[PDB]
Parts: sequence; C-alpha cells; structure tokens
Amino acid sequence: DKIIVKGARAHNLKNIDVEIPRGKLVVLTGLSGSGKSSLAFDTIYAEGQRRYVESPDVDAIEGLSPAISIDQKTRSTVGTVTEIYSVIRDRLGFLQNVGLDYLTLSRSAGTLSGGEAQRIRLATQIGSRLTGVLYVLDEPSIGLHQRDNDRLIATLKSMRDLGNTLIVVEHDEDTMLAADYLIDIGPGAGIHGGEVVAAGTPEEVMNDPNSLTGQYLSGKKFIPIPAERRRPDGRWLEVVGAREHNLKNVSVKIPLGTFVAVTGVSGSGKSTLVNEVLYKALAQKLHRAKAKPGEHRDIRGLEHLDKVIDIDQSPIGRTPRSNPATYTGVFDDIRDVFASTNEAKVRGYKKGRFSFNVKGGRCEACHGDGIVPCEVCHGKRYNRETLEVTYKGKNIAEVLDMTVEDALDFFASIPKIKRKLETLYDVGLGYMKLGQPATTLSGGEAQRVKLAAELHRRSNGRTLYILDEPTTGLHVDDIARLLDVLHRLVDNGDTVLVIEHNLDVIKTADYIIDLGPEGGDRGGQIVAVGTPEEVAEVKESHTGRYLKPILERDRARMQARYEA
Amino acid sequence: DKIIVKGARAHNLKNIDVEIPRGKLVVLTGLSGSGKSSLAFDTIYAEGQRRYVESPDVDAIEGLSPAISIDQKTRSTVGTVTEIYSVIRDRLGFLQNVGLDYLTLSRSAGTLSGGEAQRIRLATQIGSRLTGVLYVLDEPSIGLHQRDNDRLIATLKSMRDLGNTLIVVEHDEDTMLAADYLIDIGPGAGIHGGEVVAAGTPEEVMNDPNSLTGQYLSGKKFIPIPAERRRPDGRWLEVVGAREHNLKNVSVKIPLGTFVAVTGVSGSGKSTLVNEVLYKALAQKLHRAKAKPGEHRDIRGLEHLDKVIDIDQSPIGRTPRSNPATYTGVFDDIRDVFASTNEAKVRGYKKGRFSFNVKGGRCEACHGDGIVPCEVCHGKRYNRETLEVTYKGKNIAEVLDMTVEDALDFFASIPKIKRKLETLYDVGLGYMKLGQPATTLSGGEAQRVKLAAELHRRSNGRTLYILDEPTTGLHVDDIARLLDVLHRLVDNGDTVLVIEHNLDVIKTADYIIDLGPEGGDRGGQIVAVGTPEEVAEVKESHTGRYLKPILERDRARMQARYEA
Ligand SMILES: Nc1ncnc2c1ncn2[C@@H]1O[C@H](COP(=O)(O)OP(=O)(O)O)[C@@H](O)[C@H]1O
Ligand SMILES: Nc1ncnc2c1ncn2[C@@H]1O[C@H](COP(=O)(O)OP(=O)(O)O)[C@@H](O)[C@H]1O
Ligand SMILES: [Zn+2]
Ligand SMILES: [Zn+2]
Repeated sequence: DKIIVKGARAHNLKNIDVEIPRGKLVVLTGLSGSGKSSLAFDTIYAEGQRRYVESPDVDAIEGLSPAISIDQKTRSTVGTVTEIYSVIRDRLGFLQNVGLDYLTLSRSAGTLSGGEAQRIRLATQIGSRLTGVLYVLDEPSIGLHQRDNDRLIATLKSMRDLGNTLIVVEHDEDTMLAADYLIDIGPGAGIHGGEVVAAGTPEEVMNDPNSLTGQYLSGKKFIPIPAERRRPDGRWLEVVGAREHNLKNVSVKIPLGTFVAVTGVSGSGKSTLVNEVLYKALAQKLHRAKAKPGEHRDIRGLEHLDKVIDIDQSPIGRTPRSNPATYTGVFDDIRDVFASTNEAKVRGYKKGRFSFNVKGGRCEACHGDGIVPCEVCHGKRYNRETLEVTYKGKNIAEVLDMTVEDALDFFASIPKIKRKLETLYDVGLGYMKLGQPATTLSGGEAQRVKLAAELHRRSNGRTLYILDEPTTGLHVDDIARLLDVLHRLVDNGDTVLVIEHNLDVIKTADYIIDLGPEGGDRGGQIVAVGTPEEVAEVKESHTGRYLKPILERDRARMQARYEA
Repeated sequence: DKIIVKGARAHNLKNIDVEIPRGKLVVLTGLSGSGKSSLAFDTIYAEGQRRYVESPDVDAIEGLSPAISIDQKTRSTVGTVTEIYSVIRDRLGFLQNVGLDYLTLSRSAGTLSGGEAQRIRLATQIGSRLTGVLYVLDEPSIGLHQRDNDRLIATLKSMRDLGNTLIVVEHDEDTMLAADYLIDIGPGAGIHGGEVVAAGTPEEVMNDPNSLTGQYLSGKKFIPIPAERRRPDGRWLEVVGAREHNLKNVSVKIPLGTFVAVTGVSGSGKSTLVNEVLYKALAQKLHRAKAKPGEHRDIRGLEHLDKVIDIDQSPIGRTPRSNPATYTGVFDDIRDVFASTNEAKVRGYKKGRFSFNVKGGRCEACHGDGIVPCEVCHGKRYNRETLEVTYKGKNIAEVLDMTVEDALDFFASIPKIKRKLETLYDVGLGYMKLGQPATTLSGGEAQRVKLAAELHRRSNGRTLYILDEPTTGLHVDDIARLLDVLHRLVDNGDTVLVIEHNLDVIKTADYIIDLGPEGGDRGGQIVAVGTPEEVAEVKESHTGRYLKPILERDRARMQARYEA
C-alpha cells in the first residue's frame, strides 16, 4: 500500500528516498524548479509507464502500478480527441465535470489553451473507468477559476475512490489542504532543492517549522494586501465594440500606469478580449505585426503607448549559445571585465575574444556551443588559451558556471554587473547558472529571465506589458517575487495587465476587469470593473465573491502582526 | 473489487454477464472451444489493454485494470529476451521460479517450445514487480511436470499477493482446486458453449450438478485405469547412442503395437530424444526428409515401419477452401451424393460441379473462397444454379453449414459418409461445421481433424504416430475422447508415442520411457521403462512418484462404482 522510491537522482534530486501512500490523493509541492516535477514525472510516472509498456536515475521503486500522466504533453478537434463522433452522453458529462462545458465540439484542438488541453485529457481519462492505475497530474488547476476549485477536488477524489493513486503536482492552497498526504520538495530550487523538506497530512505539514509551504498554509507567511491602490492618472486605453467569439459587443477602458487584472470564469472571454483583440490590435498598430486581430470597432488611447509586449513561457532562445547572461546582456559586461584584465591586455585579447559566438577565443570544434559535451572544450565553450585569462582567480567558463547568487558576491565591486544580476535574483533565479542553456530552461524560468531584462530596461512609461496566467508553475512564495517585480514595472509608469485566476495576484491589483457572468454563450460581458475592494462588493461577480474573503483573511493577518 | 462483464458476445459467447473478483487467483475452465478463451482474452484482456494503451463485442466492462497477457503470442535469445546482459541475479531467480533453470542464456528464443516461451514471458513479468495489474494467463502448466505444479501455483499466488488480479485459463486439476474462484464455461464447445455453467469456489463448483468440470473434480467422472496393458508383440525400434544436447549416450527400445508415453521433468531430454533424434532419423530413412537428425549412433527395427507421422497443432490447410470436410475426404463423398440427385442428372451436373475448387459450379467472383463475405455468393461459395440442386431439401452450401453431429443425422442413410463423420464426432468435433475454414480452426481443432482422418485410414500396422503434448488445450473430458481415439489406432497394430506430463494420459499408457532424473546437465538419462505399474514403483522416478497415487485413486473409483 506504499510506493517506495529509493535513491532518486533525476535532475536536481539529491539521492532521496520517499514513501507515497497508495490509493490516495497525494500532492507534491514546492517552489518552481524544486524538483517536485522530477520526482512525479521523470521518476515515478516514467518508471510506472515504462514497466507496463515493456509488456530514470533511481535505485529502486517498489509498489508501482501502470502510470498515466495528465499534463499538456498529451488538425484534430475537441470532438475527435474525446472520440465523441456546445457541450455519446457519457463523454459530454465528463467534459462538464472538468469545467469545459463551454467548449464546442468543432473547436480546433490546436486553439485550446494548455489548461483546456490538460482538462480534455483529464476528461478522456475519467472516461476510461480504469482502476488500479497510478495517475500523475501536473497542476490541474491551470486555467480554472476559484469557483470551480471544489468541483476539481471532487473530481480527483472520485478518480481516487475508483481505486487509483493520484500524484498531483500543485501549488494551489485548497488542493493541498484537501490532500490525503502532502510532500514538500526542496528547500529552494535547482541546486538548492531536490530534498524532501516535509511529508505527511496537510495538517502535519502546517505544523512543521522547516516547511516553506506549511508556513504559507498556516498564515505565518502571506502576501499582504497593498496599503493603497494606484489611481488612474488620466491615461486610458479603450477597447470599443469587441465582438470576437462570445464577446457581447464589449467596450471597456483600461487605465495605464496601474496593475490591471482581467478576471472571470473559464470561457468568460478573458483571453479573447486580451490576446485576440487587445494584444493583436495593439501589436498591429504599434509594431506592424501581421496577425489579424479579433473583431472590434476600435482601440482609443494609442497616443499613450510606444510598445506592447507579451511576456510568456516560450523559450528565450533556440541554441545553447543563448542563456540568462546573454539575454539580459550581463554577458557583454562580463566580457568587458575579462578584456580589462592585465593578462588580456598583455596578450591583446579584446572583448570579442571572450565571446563564444565568434572565431578566435571560442572552442572551434563545437563552434562555441559546448555540445554530448564537446570532447575538446568539455563544454567550457572556449579554447585553452582564452581560459588561462582569469578575473579574481576565475576564468570565463567558471564565471558562466556560477549561480546568479554566487555571481552577485563575486562581482560585488562591479556596479553595472551587480545591477543586472539583482534583477535575476529579484525574479527568483538566484539559484540559476549564468550560462544555463536556453534549450534547458523550463517555461517559468524563461518568463522570469524575460521579466528580469524588462526590469532593467530604462522606461518612459509608454509600454504595456501583457501576461497570460503568469502564476502557472509558481508556488505562492514564487508569486510574491513575481508580484514584487511586476509592481516595480508599474512604478515606472508602465502598465501591467495580467489574465489571472490566482487570488493572491488579484488582491494586489490596482484595477480589475471581470468578465462573465458565466462561460461561453453565458459570458462575454463586463461583469465588474474597479479596485479589488469595489469588485469584492459585487454580488453577481464570481471573482468578487471569492476575492472578498481573501482581502479579509489577509487584512486580518496584517493587523495581527502589527500587534507585535 | 469486482470485474463486471455485461453482454459479452465475442465468438461463441452467448451475450453473457459474469462477475470476477479482483485481487484473486481466478481460473476459467471448460472444454476446448467452450469460449473460456474468448472471455479471458478477446474480451477482458483486450479491453483492459486497449483502455490503458489509449493513454470487442461487449456492452460494458466495469472494474478493469491495465491488462497483461501471458501466453505464447509474446534472432533473439534467452539472454536478450529477459534483458539479462546455464541458469543480473534478480532475473535468474525468476527463471528458476518458472522452472527454466536448465535453459542456457545463449539459447535461441526461436528454438524454445511454446511452454518454455510462455514461462520466459511469465518470468519477465514477475520481474516487473508491478501492482494493480490484471494478468491473463493461458494454460501456464503447458510443458510442466506434475512435480513442478506446486511451485507454479505458489508463483501465481505470489503475483496475486503483490496486489494483482490473475485470470488463468486452465484445465489442470490442482490449479483449479487451488483457485480462489472458478468459472466453468460452456456446457459444450462452439455453438454448444459460450455460457457460464457454474461459478464460485472450487468446492462450490464441485457441488454443482450442472458442472462437467465439477463432476471430474469430485470423482463422479474420471478416466479409468485400463484392465490390462498391451504387451510387446516382438516388434521393437531401438535408438542407439543418442547424444544430442543433454542426452547421455542413451540407448532405448520402443515396443510397436503399443501406446507409449515418453515422460520426465522439463529439460530431461524428452523432445530431444523424440523430436530431434527419433522423428528426424525416421523421417529421413522412411520419407527422405531433409532435416538433419540429432546426434545418435543408429536406429534399429526400421524393417517394421512404412511411415512416421507427427500429429501436431499446426493448420490443416492455408486457405478457406480447406476445411474438415475436405481434409477427411467426406467432402468428395458429399459431392457424389449431390451428383446422384435427379435434378443434377436432369441438368447434367457431375461431381465436379459441386466442387468450389473448379470452374462451373463455384462462385466465380470469389473463385469459390466465399470471401469480407463475397457480395455475390454471400459466402456460400457456389453460384445460384448449383445451389438449386438439393438433397433431402438441402443444398451443398447448407450441408457445409451443418455441424458434424447434425450432418451425422442428415446423412444417416449413407454409410460411407456416416463412417467419416463418426471419426470427427469421436475426436470431439460434433459441434464443428463441416465447411469451417482451415484458416479459423484453433490448434486443438486442427490436431483433432488430423486424428479423425488417421482413424479412418486403412492400417497395415506399420505406422508410428508421434504427438508432442497433445493434451495442450484440452479439458479432462476432451482427453478421454483423445485417448479413446489414440488407443483405437494402437488396436490396428500401429504405434502411438506421446510426449506427455499429463497423468490422465500416462496412466492409460501400455509402456513408459521416463527421462531424467532432473533437467539439463542433470537429465538425459533413462530413469525407468515399463508399464505404469512398473514405473509407479521406481523411487528415483518423479513420474512414478506422482503416477502411483493416481493409479490408486482411479482404481479405487472403479471399485467403488462396481459396488453398484
Ligand atoms: N478559436 C475559437 N473557435 C471557436 N470558439 C472559440 C475560439 N476561441 C474561443 N472560443 C469560445 O469563446 C468563448 C470564450 O473563450 P475564451 O476567451 O478562451 O475564455 P477565457 O479565456 O475567459 O477562458 C468560449 O466559449 C470558447 O469556446
Ligand atoms: N537448440 C538447443 N540448443 C542448446 N541447448 C538445447 C537446445 N534444445 C534443447 N537444449 C537443452 O537440452 C536439454 C534437454 O532439453 P529438451 O529435450 O527440450 O527437454 P524436455 O523436452 O524434456 O523438456 C535442456 O537442458 C535444454 O536446455
Ligand atoms: Zn568545444
Ligand atoms: Zn462468391
């Protein structure tokens, strides 16, 4: 009745042993990049699936069952994917259970969000009615409003009660609290994670002082409600007559210089309004982008902007020669430091010598890629003679092998470099190596690198930043860092607009645009606008109804602490 | 905790509902062709595997788990198949557990018996250490001596106790008695089977008067011990200096005009002596067969034989135009009957008109194949005008659509046809359609068709029949029929030699040649020869040790019945 993992070493896992109870709803949590993903998927799921299919770096796994993953890793349509040939009767019910009743059967699978695709996959799997299976789920709350949280949990417990084991990788409060058993992975992330910090009932995890997760679940840590909301400064964008998909001829004003959250249940029209209409219309007017925007009459207030930038979880680059140091430009500052050493000068090495993208200093066998690791440079990317030049006893490959946090100390006497490294540290990437290849960064890591570069950029207040569900993949502690960074962009007078369901984010927003009231044909209207406090009071707003008790909970936690 | 099958219709299954308890050793039994195979494999295993792989004619199946089959349906070697690169340490132990410790790691997988291949597959599967799996096993006792029966049962119960369900298709007494739950399928076979006759504990099945299986388990029915053993009549074959594989320079005499059983544990040298040496040497001397015989000095007594015939479970033909009626030649007798009808005469139809193998009377669209069923003849194989000729109101396609037993009644006034049909009835194929295509016959069916044709053949007493494990696939009631037929061949003065582990067969033998004492390097010697009673007394003979209590059990049952 237990899955026994012994000596798990995948990625950053530190040769760990873990017991997971079978026939239970088990949640694995931790920071983004803690190793929770390596444990659930690269280790447990991979081994369980491999063993059945016969018909990962680990010593032994005992008590495995044949495993099925439910993630986004899987022109067809909704109808073809669920084999069903607006939401024969059996399947349709499962689509409703996973919160997808607003989808049409004709919908291109290629145009579903990742959260939608994941939930179609979940529906198909519930349809199988299998027992004795080990299900491994990645973050099933993605794309789901707090209102649908209870039904998701009930759906998971129903699969469990059929006689299956559920391993759920999550950061969502309610899911963790509803778990049979909860495992906190990683003190930190990467090199700083990969350990079992705490394991037991949610209640036992809350009472464990070592557990970062337990400290947030118990209230010892929380994201505060901001003292004041920023007020509009007279600059508005206005979307006029938005009609794309289910949007009911919507007009709405967006205040610049504020942190704006677009909210609403799944299928309410959030992504249509923001991605299909606003982003595409702005990108076409501002950057001459090709993509045809969704149906709308007009967008006013374009005189206020120079640029629109969507920050998503797509890669920062396509080669190993791209990394966090090259993306932020801290790489070029480092090359300048090496070029300024006595030994570089004596040898006549200019900055170009310390670039792995040009002939001279790079390893010529791998053209500076490092890669199987190149037999010549062993992945260091530079030839032997270049590597003899050191700054403070370190060569350029050793520098690129430093974590952001160690590089911060190492470059303490170079302000320009410090300032760039601080942005990466502040976004939550202190653990990451400067030279980590773009090809190996997770989605969340890539979004955070991009945010770090934006934070550094000189601002004129004329940029609109758009982020579609940026809390995807993030622990509440990661979210605190994300919010710190996003609010700092707004302080420059730029505008941050997020599509979110996460109430930790929403409660810190200056301004909310709530769509609905429901999804599909029953959505596409503006339900409420205003501050979190204003939306909290609107009875017809599902977002408000769930937001109100969060504002109250976290105001009370603030007032309890002032009682110091 | 139950697998619920509702409305199963595969092959001969008669729209049945069945409950199978989960986490148990469940045995499905019945006659050969009862439908037990259609239930376990075509229905339960197929659905369980299909459902997992997404990641059969049946209404619904509830409580399925991902399913793994253990049969013979799966140049590589023992080493490569178990991935192991005489019986790293983990796997070797499993090969011992399944009774394969005499195998070498270099052995060609292509030269393993079906029973050996099945047990390698079983070993690999135990190696997986999976839980929550539904295992479906076809006849795992194939090739296994009674001595290894207890260990096989312990091995199965160990897989169950790991937390799996075992559905075992079997006819073996001890396996049935050791079952948690036992299901008796089919009153008869084919059209006469496909129903759940009895289901419960083995004890409950024994106490059910409807159950053919229970009647044999309880002793109400049994195969008797013959009154007298046939004595040699002066004709002997002698194998001289057999050295192939593990055979220790063996010389042994075989008495013709008797029923001979070659016995011994797995790997003792049975198939080497009989198939590799005896059969190949005789086939080369008598029929100029090409295959090089195994190493031996000589074979004496060839003056006594005209032919050697191996009867196995390979197909009777390769096309649909081959069937039990064509193989036995009863087809040609039927064509004669049609050619003799008034209407055939009036029309000038000769016997050739009623052959689907020649132009004129056959359906020309499918060249007489019947096949998707041909859109023209609808599978009847003949054109419209031929089908207008009837005998006793039936046309030739209707005759071919008759079961052997119905055809027996229908042709009651044609002795020649009756005599051929009786052979098929006597081998146990009363249920089978005369025209059933060779391409659709099971292994056991094909062997039985061949035996029927042999039984009909005029004999000079100069044939040696060899059968390698002919009880494969057979219920003890099927075995009684098989033995009746084989003993009738011996009555003609021909010789029947079987390789067997089945003690129901062995106890009826006139003469036993027992190899061993163990398998592999520890086998290859003649342990004992003589009557069953003589071998029963030999302490060093594993065959004798298990045979003795069977002779006693069944002699006592005979004496109890005489107390009528
Ligand atoms: N490409 C498309 N084709 C057809 N219908 C779509 C498409 N994209 C979105 N919709 C429909 O429009 C409605 C709003 O969808 P969406 O904007 O994705 O909601 P949200 O982003 O708030 O979850 C939904 O009912 C959805 O089924
Ligand atoms: N083709 C082969 N190559 C190597 N060894 C073999 C081959 N066939 C049989 N043997 C070995 O000879 C011994 C006797 O095998 P076999 O005659 O198949 O035993 P039985 O038929 O009694 O089970 C076994 O130990 C087996 O491993
Ligand atoms: Zn190189
Ligand atoms: Zn035809």
